[PDB]
Amino acid sequence: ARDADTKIWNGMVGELVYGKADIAIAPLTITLVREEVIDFSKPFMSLGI
Amino acid sequence: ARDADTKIWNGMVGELVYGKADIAIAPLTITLVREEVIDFSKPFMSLGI
Amino acid sequence: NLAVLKLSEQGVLDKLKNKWWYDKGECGAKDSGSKEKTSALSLSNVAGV
Ligand SMILES: NS(=O)(=O)c1cc2c(cc1Cl)N[C@H]([C@H]1C[C@H]3C=C[C@@H]1C3)NS2(=O)=O
Ligand SMILES: NS(=O)(=O)c1cc2c(cc1Cl)N[C@H]([C@H]1C[C@H]3C=C[C@@H]1C3)NS2(=O)=O
Repeated sequence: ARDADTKIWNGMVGELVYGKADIAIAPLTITLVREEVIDFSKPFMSLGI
Repeated sequence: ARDADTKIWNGMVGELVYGKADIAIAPLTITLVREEVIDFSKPFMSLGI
Repeated sequence: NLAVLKLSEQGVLDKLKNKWWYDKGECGAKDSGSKEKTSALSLSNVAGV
């Protein structure tokens, strides 16, 4: 997730935001706050809380 | 769908390909061959046959 | 974007999901939920009588 007041995305987000990692095939959830910094394909498996 | 042997999209997808429409809020199923001519958003409702 | 739709079209996602969730039915109720035992009456059943 992002940091408060500095927007530092850690974790698997910042690996793609900050140019570290090239692609991420992983259980990652399409949100609203993630489309602004990275892009997602069409979803391949559905779920819920 | 496309016509046999001519690749002429009738129906609503042809209305987006041939410049006659602008957007299609509709019960429209994301297939493969519809991706190569017109863009889709993320899915909003899931179903099956 | 064009690749994940091929796997959705050809059921490869279904095959992988079956392999990694349903072929490894291990614990209890999934396997033994459709079997039958006859009876043997013990005293814990009939006590209030
Ligand atoms: N039954 S499931 O959760 O494993 C599952 C879920 C999905 C699959 C395929 C499977 Cl097998 N592909 C769909 C895609 C197909 C087309 C329609 C939406 C997307 C495009 N997304 S999905 O709805 O996320
Ligand atoms: N239960 S359903 O089919 O009506 C349905 C199906 C979908 C919904 C919302 C609903 Cl209510 N939104 C999802 C999107 C929302 C976010 C999370 C995945 C995608 C992004 N697409 S979806 O999986 O197509």
